[PDB]
Amino acid sequence: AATLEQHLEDTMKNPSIVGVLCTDSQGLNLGCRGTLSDEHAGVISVLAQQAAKLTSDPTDIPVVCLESDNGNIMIQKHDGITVAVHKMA
Amino acid sequence: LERIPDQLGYLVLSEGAVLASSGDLENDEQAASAISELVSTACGFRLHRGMNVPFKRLSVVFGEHTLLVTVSGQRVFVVKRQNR
Repeated sequence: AATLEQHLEDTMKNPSIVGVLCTDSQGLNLGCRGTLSDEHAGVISVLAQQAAKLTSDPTDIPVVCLESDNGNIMIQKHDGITVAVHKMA
Repeated sequence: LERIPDQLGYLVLSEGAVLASSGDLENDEQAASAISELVSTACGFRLHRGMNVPFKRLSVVFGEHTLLVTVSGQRVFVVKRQNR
């Protein structure tokens, strides 16, 4: 949805954000930085899609969070664009 | 002491079926199927270490509630929790 390169860069500027990645409903790697890359784009797209099935949205689009001891991967769709962010704790 | 939000339902899966359920999640086959699929994908996901499931918890956060999902190892434990 419009340009997105600039957003990837600003987001990475955060010192706890070590990865960012954007995909769509198709799993197209629309741009990634850091810890997240091509082999991750597909699973990330699938997760957001699968999570959306857990509601018939009150316009209620979920955030999927994979929580580990070290950090988190946060995944949200907005809109037709799926954004994953890998944070350190 | 800290106030812990209310639970709205539980679901325990023991592949593939519902082993137990309550509240909002009770006899909801659609939710159990959709969780089971999400969990299988999330469990197969690898970051940079093949011998490491890259999560200890999976949480699906909605506007008013969150699903808190833990796996071990062929079972799935789900709590639907009101948001803080």
